[PDB]
Amino acid sequence: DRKGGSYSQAAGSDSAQS
Amino acid sequence: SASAVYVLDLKGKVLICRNYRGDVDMSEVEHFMPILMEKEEEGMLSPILAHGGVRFMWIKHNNLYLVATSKKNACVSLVFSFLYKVVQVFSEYFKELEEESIRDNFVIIYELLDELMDFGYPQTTDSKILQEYITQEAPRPPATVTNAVSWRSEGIKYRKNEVFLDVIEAVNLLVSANGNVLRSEIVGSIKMRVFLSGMPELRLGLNDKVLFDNTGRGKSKSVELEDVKFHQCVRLSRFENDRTISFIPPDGEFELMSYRLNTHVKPLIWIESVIEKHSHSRIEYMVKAKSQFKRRSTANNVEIHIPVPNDADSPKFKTTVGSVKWVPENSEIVWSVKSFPGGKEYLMRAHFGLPSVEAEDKEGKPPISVKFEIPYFTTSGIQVRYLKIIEKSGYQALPWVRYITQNGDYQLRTQ
Amino acid sequence: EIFELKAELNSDKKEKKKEAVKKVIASMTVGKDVSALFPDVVNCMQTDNLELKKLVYLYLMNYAKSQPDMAIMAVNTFVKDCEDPNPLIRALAVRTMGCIRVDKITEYLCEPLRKCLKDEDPYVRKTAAVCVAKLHDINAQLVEDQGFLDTLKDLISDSNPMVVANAVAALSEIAES
Amino acid sequence: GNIFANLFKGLFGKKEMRILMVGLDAAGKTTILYKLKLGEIVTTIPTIGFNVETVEYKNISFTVWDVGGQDKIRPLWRHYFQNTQGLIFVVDSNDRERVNEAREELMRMLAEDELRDAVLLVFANKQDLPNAMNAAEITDKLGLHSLRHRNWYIQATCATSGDGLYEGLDWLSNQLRNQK
Ligand SMILES: Nc1nc2c(ncn2[C@@H]2O[C@H](COP(=O)(O)OP(=O)(O)OP(=O)(O)O)[C@@H](O)[C@H]2O)c(=O)[nH]1
Ligand SMILES: [Mg+2]
Repeated sequence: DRKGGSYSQAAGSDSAQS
Repeated sequence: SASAVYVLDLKGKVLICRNYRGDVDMSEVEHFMPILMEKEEEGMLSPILAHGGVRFMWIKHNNLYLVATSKKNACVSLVFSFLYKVVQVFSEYFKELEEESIRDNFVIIYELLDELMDFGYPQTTDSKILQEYITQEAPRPPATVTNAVSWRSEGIKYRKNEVFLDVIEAVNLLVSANGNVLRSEIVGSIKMRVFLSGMPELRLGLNDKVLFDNTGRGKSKSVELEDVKFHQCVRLSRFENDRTISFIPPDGEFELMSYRLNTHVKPLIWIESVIEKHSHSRIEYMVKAKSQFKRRSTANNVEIHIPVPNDADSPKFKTTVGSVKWVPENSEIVWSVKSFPGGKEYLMRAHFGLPSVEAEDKEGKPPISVKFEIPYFTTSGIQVRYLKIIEKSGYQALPWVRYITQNGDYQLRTQ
Repeated sequence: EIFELKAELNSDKKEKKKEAVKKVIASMTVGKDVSALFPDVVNCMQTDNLELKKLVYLYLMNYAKSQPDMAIMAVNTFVKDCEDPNPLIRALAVRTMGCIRVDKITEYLCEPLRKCLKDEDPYVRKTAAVCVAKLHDINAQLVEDQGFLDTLKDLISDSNPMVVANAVAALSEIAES
Repeated sequence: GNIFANLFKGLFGKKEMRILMVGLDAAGKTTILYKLKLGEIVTTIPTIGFNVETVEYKNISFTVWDVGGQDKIRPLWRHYFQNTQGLIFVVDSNDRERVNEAREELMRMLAEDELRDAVLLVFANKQDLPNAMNAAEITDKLGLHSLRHRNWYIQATCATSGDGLYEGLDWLSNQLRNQK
């Protein structure tokens, strides 16, 4: 863990915008 | 249009100088120190000095003044940018900013200064490029600088493609002594530590209010940043055309975007201070802090600095939660809290004596500021949509990012 | 001290020459008038080491105005270095040529400036533009005689966009002056 | 003290020696140096400064410092005379007008107390045209036989051909090296 907010996985783009 | 840029010391001795144009004699640096002393003593001291017809702009560094003498009316903003770039390059190459490293890496320092700018025109500004061409422990110049893509060095190979993002939030609240907050601005910071193989072209996507309105999805929580500044690698053409954040990420940690917009929400911490100071008899510190943030968020390492009297002594603290320590150097009491859960209410009651002899002159009323930092909290509600990582070879990236909320200019005017 | 430094500089040991150069730079950086040793360092100038060449060029630039008469023994070295295959060496030589405030020194460097005007390296092109701008600032009549205005104008209409920007800045400075 | 390391170094060759390049401008100094070091006649511009090079022959690295014959470079030979073990003079047998100037310069240079341990090394340059003198007429005109306490040898070398360089190098090695 790490203070200041744990790292989270990020997507590649908005899948709902086509 | 600075004639020459030099690095000085606190005693007036120049740590290092590098002439670029030669239109100003090197002996003018000696008169800079007396001029600075006179200006400080007379209140006329300014970063842009002027020795007759030659201006010696100086910037206060960690240990020395970065004096950049100039002769004509050159670009002052350009000179400041060059000085900032030089400071950043020195910080990257040298981990310490003091006289110890100035006299320890002079052999490489001279080469770096020569390569940085010539004839008053800066030429090299990439710290990685400078390290790939100038080292303290030479080959031909890299082709990345000659090529257009100077923010992503080609040929980088990594075992894994991991990017460490950081959603840094700065909450600045200017609360007047009357209880009304005047300056309430929140500045975002999208800094990513990209460490992958090659030079992937980042395709940034977030829940922006402008982007949602353009795409017709302007109905959810979209962050409308008043000021958004792209990084060096960010392509401004795509952003101007359709807000397309397409750019080559740098090799390492860099700030791609930095949101900056006003805040119209209630403060995360509501602090009520009481000054029950007797007339040279005793002092009362009725400090009450209310956490206006969500209860699910905890403020780690909360340090609410309450300025105590300059001549106050023998203080007694009557608080409920959080350690209170009076720092003689700081001349104030800091309400240190390890973890501050949202909605927490801390009450403090200070009591200390005062000297019998009255003070000769007043000391002013510095504002009270807190050092709260609660991560994993997105007050602005801006959610990143996706990060378009595109590679010609083709690889599966696993980027990571963390949202950190801290207290910036959260200063409350004293009563 | 001075005699020992001169003896070390007059030796055939590369490590000793490097140590003497470092000591001279430290004395020069510390505030020691090392201009009297410039003629001694003139002989120990043509060196294969890139670090030594940079230090020698810096000393010559800092000892050029002090000893303009003694600076006449560096034209051959500059001419030889102007054809160095390494782009960094060529850029350093171009920077040193324009940094020498010698009235009779820039006259012999006109041919190297013309040769380096068409440098293919964008860094080389930027260095050539900077040297041309420095020569024009030092001698506007010399720059006009050399006819670098035509080359400078066509520089913006070339590749190496950073080199194009450097040439544009040089042309603006020439027109500004 | 022990000299075992010195003997081991000298068993396979340790002596290097030194050499200097003197003569009038356009007298084959640069071309002669290029032929000695590389082996080809490479065109060179005027010797504004100086040319420094090292030649390894017979296990001896004889460094050569080319010196121009220009008016502004003629008085600069005094600086190059320091830390120099050998000296080579380049004459122009086809330049009758410049012959007197070269002789005067050689007499002035040889009249220096510092330049006393260096043996005479005169090369008959421009030995490709009929106007070039022989190895005795040039020496007689320059008065090489009047140099008391000077070991000078007359050698004629053609810049285009390069003949005589090996003989001159062998003579210089014999004069300098007094070993087997
Ligand atoms: N082609 C040719 N040139 C010769 C010959 N002998 C002497 N030279 C001269 O040697 C010169 C070579 O020029 P450089 O390489 O610069 O050497 P240098 O004679 O010392 O001239 P500087 O460097 O200017 O002092 C030519 O200009 C010729 O005039 C010869 O036999 N053939
Ligand atoms: Mg020559």
